[PDB]
Amino acid sequence: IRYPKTFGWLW
Amino acid sequence: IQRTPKIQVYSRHPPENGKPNFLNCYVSGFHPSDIEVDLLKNGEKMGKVEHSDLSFSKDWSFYLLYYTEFTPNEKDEYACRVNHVTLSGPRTVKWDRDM
Amino acid sequence: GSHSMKYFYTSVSRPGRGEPRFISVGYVDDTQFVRFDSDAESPREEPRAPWVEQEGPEYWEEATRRAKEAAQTHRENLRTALRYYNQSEAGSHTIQKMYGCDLGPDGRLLRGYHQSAYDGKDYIALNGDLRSWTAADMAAQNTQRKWEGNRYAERFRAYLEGECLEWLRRYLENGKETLQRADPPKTHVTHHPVSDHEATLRCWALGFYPAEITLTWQRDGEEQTQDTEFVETRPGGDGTFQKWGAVVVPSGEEQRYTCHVQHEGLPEPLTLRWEP
Repeated sequence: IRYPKTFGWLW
Repeated sequence: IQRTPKIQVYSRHPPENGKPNFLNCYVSGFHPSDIEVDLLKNGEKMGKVEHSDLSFSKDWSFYLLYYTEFTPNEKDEYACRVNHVTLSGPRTVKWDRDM
Repeated sequence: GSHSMKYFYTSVSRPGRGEPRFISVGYVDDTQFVRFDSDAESPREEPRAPWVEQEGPEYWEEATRRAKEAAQTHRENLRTALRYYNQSEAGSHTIQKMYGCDLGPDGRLLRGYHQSAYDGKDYIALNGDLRSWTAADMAAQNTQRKWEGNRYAERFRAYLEGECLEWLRRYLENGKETLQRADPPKTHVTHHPVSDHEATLRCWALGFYPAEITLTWQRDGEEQTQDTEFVETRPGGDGTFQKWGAVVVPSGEEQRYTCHVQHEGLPEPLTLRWEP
């Protein structure tokens, strides 16, 4: 399903 | 950057006079996403025009599908009007039942 | 045989109008099945396919949660991007992101997708090895550094081999009727006289699925690229696709041209000729 954000992918 | 949209006005099924059908306007390869699309019948905006959800291609160019229900004939003209930042004025593409 | 599940995120900052516009869509192959619009009267994950409609409240709540999470993430990424490219908050900008997984015939991870662009140009993408990153410019190298620092590729990878594949499989099993379908295109040739010496032959392929298809024209058995027009594959608005190819032919040579259509829904490739 969608990607579950655990820590994040901040630029 | 900014890209000029492609306008494809066409029917879902082969046009038949008196037979119900679906008028479609497929606008693609444009950027940014901000864009206005209107389905016109005889120069006047149509009554019920909805559109698909915004999406993009592999080159990041967006594409949208504005559709409505219409019954093809030989007295009325149908067209697709599009306003975009890359367009100097609204572009209008008449529906040709040959395309 | 092989199937694919992809997600598309689009964030657009709008100065003076408040929070940025967040539009995301979910695809199984060429079939959209979910949507999330921040400008919806009730922002939440919604079904765009009959086969996903059977999912319980949990699916929609969790999906909405992840969607909004991504929304916030991109929301910070916009400002961070403003810092990177030394840009103003009075200008509109866009962050796009597509990511998916490819299920193979053996039921194993065939290919992975995770690429993001800023303002229409490549920003950063995940490599084939699903372990390293590729940045397009200097500003994206910062993001790459951070992601390398926090082992993000590992998490997204665990996602690719985990929930992604399993839920893709589940979807395929739920909507086999339309997802595992391979409808052949209804094709035909039409004639449209340009003048008294020229006429355009148009090859129509309608209501086919999936979208991938090949249309070519041949004069006496030789492919024609001159004076040929192929329109982009378009949606029928009902879950099918359309596409036609036209050739400008001098009157009297119509019977020397043939249309050629390659599609998955066809046992053998099609060879058409104008049938008045």
